[PDB]
Parts: sequence; C-alpha cells; structure tokens
Amino acid sequence: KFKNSTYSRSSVDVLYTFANCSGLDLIFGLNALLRTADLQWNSSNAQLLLDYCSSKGYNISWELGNEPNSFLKKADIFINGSQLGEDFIQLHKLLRKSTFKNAKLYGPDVGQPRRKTAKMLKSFLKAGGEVIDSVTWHHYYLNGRTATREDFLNPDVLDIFISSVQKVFQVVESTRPGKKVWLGETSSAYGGGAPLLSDTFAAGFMWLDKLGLSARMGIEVVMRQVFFGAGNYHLVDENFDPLPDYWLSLLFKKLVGTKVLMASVQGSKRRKLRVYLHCTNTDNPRYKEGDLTLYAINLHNVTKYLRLPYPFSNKQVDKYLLRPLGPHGLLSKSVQLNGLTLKMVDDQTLPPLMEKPLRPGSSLGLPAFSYSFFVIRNAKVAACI
Amino acid sequence: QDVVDLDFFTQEPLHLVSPSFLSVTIDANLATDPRFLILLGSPKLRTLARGLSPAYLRFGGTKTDFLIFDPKKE
Ligand SMILES: *[C@@H]1O[C@H](CO[C@@H]2O[C@@H](C)[C@@H](O)[C@@H](O)[C@@H]2O)[C@@H](O)[C@H](O)[C@H]1NC(C)=O
Ligand SMILES: *[C@@H]1O[C@H](CO)[C@@H](O)[C@H](O)[C@H]1NC(C)=O
Ligand SMILES: *[C@@H]1O[C@H](CO)[C@@H](O)[C@H](O)[C@H]1NC(C)=O
Ligand SMILES: *[C@@H]1O[C@H](CO)[C@@H](O)[C@H](O)[C@H]1NC(C)=O
Ligand SMILES: *[C@@H]1O[C@H](CO)[C@@H](O)[C@H](O)[C@H]1NC(C)=O
Ligand SMILES: O=C(O)[C@H]1CNCC(O)(O)[C@H]1O
Ligand SMILES: [Cl-]
Ligand SMILES: [Cl-]
Ligand SMILES: [Cl-]
Repeated sequence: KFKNSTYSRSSVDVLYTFANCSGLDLIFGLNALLRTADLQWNSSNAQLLLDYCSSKGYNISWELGNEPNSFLKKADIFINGSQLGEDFIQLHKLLRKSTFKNAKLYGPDVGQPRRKTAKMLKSFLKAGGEVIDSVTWHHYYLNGRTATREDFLNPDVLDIFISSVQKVFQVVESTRPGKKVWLGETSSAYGGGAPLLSDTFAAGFMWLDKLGLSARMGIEVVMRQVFFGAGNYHLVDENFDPLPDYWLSLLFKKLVGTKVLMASVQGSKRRKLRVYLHCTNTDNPRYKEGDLTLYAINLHNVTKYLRLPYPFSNKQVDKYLLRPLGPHGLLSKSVQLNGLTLKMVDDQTLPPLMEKPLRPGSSLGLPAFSYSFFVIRNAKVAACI
Repeated sequence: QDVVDLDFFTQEPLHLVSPSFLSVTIDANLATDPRFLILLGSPKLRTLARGLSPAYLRFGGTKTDFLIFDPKKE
C-alpha cells in the first residue's frame, strides 16, 4: 500500500520553522527500511539529512523507524530487535560525529506490547538500549473503523491501558532498569481515528484518563497523535479550528504540574469516577508553590459530589469544568469551560481560561459524563514546594 | 447517595513528569500533502501550537519508513 516518496530541503525548513516559531522541540523519524545487501541499515540518506540540518543550525532530536513490528506486513522485510539495536548504535555514532554531538536519540517506536512486539522490544533494548535516551512505544485503545460511542465511555476499555503500561515496564526493568519510558505516539483509535468520535468532547475521557494513568504509572512524556492532519484524532481540524481535545490539552498544560501525587475514591468501586492529583503548574500566574491540581472524570450517568480530605476540606478551590456545547452533547466539536464556549479571540489570541471560585468547604460537583480540573489554593503541600 | 470522599497521598512526589509531558505529533504522511508549506505556515495553527509549549513535536508515522531525503528537489 505504502510507496516511497522524497521530501525536499523546503519541507525540512517548513517543519523546523513551525516547531521553532511555536516553542516546540522537533523529533524527526528517520527511514529504517533503507537496507544494505545483508540487511544492515544503510545510513547514507540519514547522513545527507544530518549534514543539511547541521548546516542550518537546526537543534533536532532523532528516532529511527516507526512500528518496526509491522515492517514484514507493510514492506515484506523482517528486521529483528537485535539488528534494529545495531542500526541505532550506527545512528548514534553518526550523531556523535555531527555538529550537535549531544543530540538525543529515541526508539524504537514499537506498537503496544503483544507477544511478538514484547520480544522485539526486549531484543532491541538488549542490543541498542545503551544509546537511546528514552524508550518509545505506541498505544491505541480501539480500531477507529469499529469503535463505538459506548467504547469511548467504558471504564473496561479505559482500564486496558494499565496492563499495556505494566507490560512495557516489565520488559524495560528486565533489560535497561531506570531507562525513561515515553509514549511516542498515542490516541483513542488507530486507522486515523473513529469517525464522528475521535474529534468530539467524548474523545476527552480517553485522552485525560490516559494522561492521568501515564503520569501515575511512571511514563515521563506522552505524544498525542496528532496535532493537525487528515486523521479524526487531530487536536486541530482542517480549518485550523481547535477541537475539544485541544482545549482539554491547553487546560492540562496550564494547570497540571510535573510532580505526580495520588488520589482515590473511598468506596469499593474505583471504576466510573477516575481521579488524579499533581502539584499545580508553578508557571500558572494565578497560583503559588504548594497548590494542588485535582482532575476527575465522571463516567456515571448522574452528578457526583466530591469531598476533599483534611487538611484541604475548607480551602478555596478553583473549578475548571468542561461540558459540550449543544445540541450534539458528547458528540459535540465545541466545548464550554464553566458555561463559557471556548473560542479563539482572533488568529493570534487564545482566550483567557476563566476559573469558577467555589464557596470554601463546598463539595466539588462533577456532572454526568464530564471532566474537570480543581485547583486547591493555599494547599501549602511541602512536597510541591 | 452521590457524595464521594477522596483520599490524597501528598507526602512526596511519586513520579516527576517532563515539563513537556503533554507533547504532540505531526504524521510523516502530511509532508506528502502539496499544501504542506501553507498548512504549517498558518499563523492561526502556530498560535494554537504555542499554547502547548513546552512540548515535543514528533514528526513520524507509518510514512517514516517510506520517505527519502532528496537535497536536489524544489
Ligand atoms: C444509569 O446507570 C445505571 C447504573 O449506574 C448506577 O445507577 C445510577 C443511577 C447512578 O447512581 C450510578 O452512580 C450507579 O453506578 C443503570 O442501571 C441505568 O440503566 C442508567 N440510568 C439511565 C438514566 O440511563
Ligand atoms: C523504497 O526504497 C527502498 C530502498 O531505498 C526499497 O528497499 C523499498 O523496496 C522501496 N519501497 C517501495 C515499496 O518501493
Ligand atoms: C546505500 O544507498 C546508497 C544510495 O542509494 C548507495 O549509493 C550505497 O551503495 C548503499 N550502501 C550499501 C552498503 O549498500
Ligand atoms: C538543543 O536543545 C536542548 C533543549 O531541547 C538543549 O538543552 C540542548 O543543549 C540544545 N543543544 C544545543 C547545542 O543547542
Ligand atoms: C537478526 O537478524 C540479523 C540480520 O539479518 C541476523 O544476522 C541475526 O542472526 C538475527 N538474529 C536472530 C536471533 O534472528
Ligand atoms: O492511525 C494510526 O493507525 C497510526 C498508527 N501508527 C502510525 C501512524 O501514526 O502513521 C498512524 O497510521
Ligand atoms: Cl500500538
Ligand atoms: Cl524480534
Ligand atoms: Cl496527516
């Protein structure tokens, strides 16, 4: 199905300019399917690109291959994990001889850990683990072709992610203990997303739960498929309009800090009410060192009222509740924050993200099929200072 | 009854995520779009991308392994 294409210096400059102008750090995936007679990686094309990027002073991070578990199906070429590790060693030597000698290298961008993908990841980390800065793997919950609305709302579907994460760490801890683990490419549903689902408010349950579980379980970076593009799972549509998952991602960015804590619900069922707890993002100008950010998903069909434990039970709390703009409910492409539709001010201006101050000591209201952030002001948590 | 008590563990950080914890991709297949320069040059799109800084932007996808650098091409 997939044919070779070429790309130009112009295309590399379009990509870098976009990243540089947007304050993003570019990671560029190199072609792993360029192979010598005896099925070693042929590095000559990568050398041409490395030399061009060095010549323009482009600070770029590297990957080599995408889903190498799939090469036999996609390209009728099998590369084992041992060989792929050797290929990474050869790329690492090229980076060390380039103008950016400390450039980062990530891999191997394997699919989620089935028997044969786990085997490839294990043989890859044995062989090439020393030269990668982080281990990358990919995750999707469902086939976008067959995914249902019910699937997007089902805690039994959300929970499958936990076993994938546990299996990747089991491989990494048996081969390269302590190596950082990244989700290199992830979203709701593969094959470009679930039509009329992956681009809606309903998509946000999987996205926010995945962020929560990833942070809680030790994943250091989660890369969302895709910021912009042909797939339904895009954060920004073809008209450059932000979808609900964009707004959810912007709020997460503004409110949720680097230090991960834990929240849990005291009842025996820990299924439809999902709660996560970090220190507040120190860069949010509204908040101060020691503040907490709670985020919660309610997959019940009724409102739940959350009570904060001592010593947080009487603190001022800032609510950031997301609900769809009607009439399409969870299948809406528009979202409201505390009842205000989120929309660009103009092409250059994001809107302000207006909190709703709750009366101190009130229970936190979480409507049916909704998600919210709650900042606990003056929490004075020592772990967060 | 629809009231739920939360329990919080706050003693110490259980993990530290990157400041770029929430990162994004661009599919390598987008570079095969004739309008690639228009799309990524969009001032509207760059404003939206700046809102998620700091973050990684990973350029990759199935097409990663079907793309060849041609330094002659225009
Ligand atoms: C709502 O979901 C019900 C099962 O969930 C439980 O009952 C409801 C009323 C909530 O209190 C929730 O917290 C419980 O977990 C279903 O049996 C019922 O079919 C659904 N009701 C409606 C209106 O769709
Ligand atoms: C792409 O080119 C590589 C070598 O440069 C080759 O191995 C592969 O068969 C080509 N793929 C297709 C489907 O043309
Ligand atoms: C690698 O590919 C380049 C360009 O296609 C070719 O000139 C070179 O001979 C190849 N190297 C090996 C070892 O096959
Ligand atoms: C490249 O950028 C990283 C931040 O992503 C920076 O820490 C590193 O030192 C940079 N390398 C150079 C030489 O600019
Ligand atoms: C992995 O593939 C390489 C390259 O073809 C081969 O030389 C090696 O024997 C293979 N290892 C295993 C265990 O299959
Ligand atoms: O939507 C999908 O199925 C993705 C799977 N991984 C590679 C890719 O990002 O290019 C997509 O094809
Ligand atoms: Cl996968
Ligand atoms: Cl293998
Ligand atoms: Cl795309």
